[PDB]
Amino acid sequence: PSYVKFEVPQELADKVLEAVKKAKDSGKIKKGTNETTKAVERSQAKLVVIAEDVQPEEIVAHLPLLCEEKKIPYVYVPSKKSLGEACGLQVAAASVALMDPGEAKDLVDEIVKRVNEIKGKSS
Amino acid sequence: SMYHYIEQTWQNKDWRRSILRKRLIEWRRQPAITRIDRPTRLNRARALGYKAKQGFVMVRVRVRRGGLNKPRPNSGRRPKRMGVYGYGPSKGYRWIAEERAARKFPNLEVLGSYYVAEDGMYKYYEVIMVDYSHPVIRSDPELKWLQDSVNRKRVFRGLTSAGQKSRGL
RNA sequence: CAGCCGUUGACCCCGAGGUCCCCUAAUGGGAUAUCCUGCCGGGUUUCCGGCUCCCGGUUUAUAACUGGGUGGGAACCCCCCGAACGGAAACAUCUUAGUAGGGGGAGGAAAAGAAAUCAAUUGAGAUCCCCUGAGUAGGGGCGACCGAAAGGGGGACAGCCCAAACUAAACCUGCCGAUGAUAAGUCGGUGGGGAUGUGGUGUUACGACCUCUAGCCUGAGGUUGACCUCGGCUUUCCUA
RNA sequence: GAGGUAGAGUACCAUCCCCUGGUUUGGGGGUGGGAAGUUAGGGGACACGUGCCUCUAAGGCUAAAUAUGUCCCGAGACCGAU
RNA sequence: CCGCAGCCUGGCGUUGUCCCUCGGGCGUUUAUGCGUAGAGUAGGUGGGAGGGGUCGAACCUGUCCUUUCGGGGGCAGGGGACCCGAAAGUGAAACACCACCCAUGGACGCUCGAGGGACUAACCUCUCGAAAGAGAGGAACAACGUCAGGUGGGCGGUUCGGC
Repeated sequence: PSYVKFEVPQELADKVLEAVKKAKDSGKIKKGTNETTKAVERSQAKLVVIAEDVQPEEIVAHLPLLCEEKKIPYVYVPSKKSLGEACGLQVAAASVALMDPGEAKDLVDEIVKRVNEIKGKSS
Repeated sequence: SMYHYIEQTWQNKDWRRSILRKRLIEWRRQPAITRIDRPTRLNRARALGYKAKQGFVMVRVRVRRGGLNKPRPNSGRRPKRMGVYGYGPSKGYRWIAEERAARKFPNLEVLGSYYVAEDGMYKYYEVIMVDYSHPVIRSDPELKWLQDSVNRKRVFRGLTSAGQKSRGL
C-alpha cells in the first residue's frame, strides 16, 4: 500500500511474530489500534508491530509518522489474522505494542538492529 | 484516540487527497447503491451511532449533482412562474441519498449519514442502517425506542438529521 | 302448500371454538380466462405443506436450504412538488396562495420538545394549545394589499441517553438439556459476532466530566490514624 | 493542586433561485471557496473595534395539555315526504 | 410591451505531468541623449571654480560600432606629460566632478499572468468479455453542473386612449 515505508524480508517477519508470542506469555502487550496509539502517545511502547493488509488504509496510516517523532521503532507484518493469532486472540489485530518484552528482550533487541539498517539504505 | 487521527488524515487539503482520488475511479463503476463491508470514516460513523454488532449495515449512495430536473410548463403562466434555471430541491442531496438507500433496503432503519466524496457529476454519501428485527438489536437497551412502529421509516417524514436541518429546525 | 325441531330445555342473547369456494397487496407460472396449469415433501381416493427487495445463518465456490417490508382506513397528521380564475375598477411586480392539486410516509393521535434561547443592569428558564400583545414593529407599482415575536393571563406542568477523556473481552446473541410458574434469570454443551472495540465510567459552561497526589467524614471483617473486601441506593428485565 | 476530554466539507463567506414581516439585518436549496476546535465557538436588528451580558451547533429519544369523526350513547326555539 | 426555452460565447469546478516564449511588476545590475544665436551636442534641478595630474595629461597615427555620416561616446601603443573660467552668447551653461529625473536595451532572484507545444493516467468513443477484466482511438479538449453577456414571436402573459 502507501503507509508501508520500507520492505521487510520474510525471514525477519517470522522473528517478529515469535517475539509477540513470547512477550504475551511473560511481559505485557497492547492489542488493537486504539490501545497501540495511546501507548505511543504516552511514550510507553518499546516496539510497534503493524500489519500490511488493513482496509481502509486510514486505520493505521498515522502510526509510522507518530512514532517517528516519539523515537519508537516500528516493523511491518504481512497478515493481520496471523498477527491476531500471535497475541492470543480469536480475531485479527491491525497493530500491537510491546510494553515490556520480558522473556524476549534479547529477541526484540535483535529486531531493532535489523530494522534500523534497512531504513538507512532506504534514504 | 485513533478516531481523532482518522479525521486528521481525512481533513482538508492533504496528500491524502491523492489516495481518495484513486478510490473515486473505482467507485464510478460500482452500482449506484451498494452495501460496503466497513465504514470509510469510523469517526463519523461511531459518533452517529454505529456499532460493531450484527444488524448494522453500511450503504454507499451516489446521486447526480446540480439543480432540480424541472421541465418548462406547457400551459399558460404569468412571467413569474415560467422560469426553470436556478431551482434546486429544497431537500438536500444528503437527505435525497438517505431516501434512495431506504428504498432498496426496506427492512432497515436509517440512523445517519455523511458524505465521503464528490466529483464533477456525482456526490457520494454513506448511510448507517440498522436491522430492528434481529434479536441482537431487539434486546439492546439503547435502541429500545426502535421497537415502536412510529419510529420506523422516519426518513420519509423528515425526522432524520438531514431532514431537521432542511426544515429549519 | 307440505313437513319438521323443542320440556332429554329449542328459538333467541353473551363468551369461546370448528368449517371458511374464487379473484384480491395476491405471492410457484400464466390470465385483453374472477379461469387454467406446474416442480419438490407427506401420508396416500380426496387431500395437506414449500416455491420480488432485503437481513442474520447452513452447505462446494451463483446451486440449493433454515429463520425473519408490500395493501386498506370518513376525517384528522408529517414531508417534498406546485397553478389559474378572481382583485388591483385595464395589467406585467404583487395578491390570490404554498391555496387547489400531485407524489411519498404514519398513528390512535401525529409533529415539536430539554437553549450555540430570550432581554437589559443583570433578570427568565424544554415543547405544545387557548385569550391577548395586534392590524403594533415591519414588507409593498409604499398602490390594492400583506404581516410577527418577546412580554402578560391560563391549561398541562416530568426529563434522560450516546460520541470523547479513563478501563481493554470483564461482552452480545441463535439452538439443545436442567432448574426456575413454560417469564426474566442461573448452570452445562455446542454455532455466529467482536481489538477496524463488545461491555463498564460519563456527558455539561464565570464551569461540567475524567485521571493522579494530599487532607477530613454509617455496619461487619482483614491489613499497615491509613488501606482494602461483603451488607443501602440508582438504572434495567419479567410475568404466571 | 496539577493534568486530560468535548460531534467537519460542519460553522462561515461570495453568487444564483425559492420562501419570509425579515427590511444594507431572517430561513432553505444549487455552484465555488472553507475554519477554529477550551489559551475554543455562537449571539446581543448596517459593518467593524473595546468592555459587559448570555449560551455551547453540527448524534439520537421523551408522557400530559389538542386535532378529527367511519363508529357507539345522549340532547335539540332543527326538517317533516317538491 | 414584456418574459421564458433553445442556441453562441466567456469565468469557476471536475482538471493532471513536462516544457518554451512573451508581457507586467518587486530588491538589484548596468552602459547609451543636437529649435536657433556658439570656442560647441545648454534636455532639467543643485553642491560645486575646482577637478583630475608617476594619486601617469593634453596631442599625431588606425583597427574598429553608431548617428538628422551633426557629432560624441570606448581600444593599447608613439607623447613622460595638459584642458575647461572666475572670462565671451542663451525665455534656462559650463564636456569643472558628483547625484536624481525624461528616456533605450539586456541580465540576476521572486511573483503574476498570457500564448504555444508535447504526454497519459482522469474523462469520452468503440471492440472482446456472463461478469471481473483486457485491447484500440481521442484527450485535459469535449461533455456535464453553475454563473455571466449576446441572440432569440420557437413558446407564454398581456395592451391595443378619448371625443
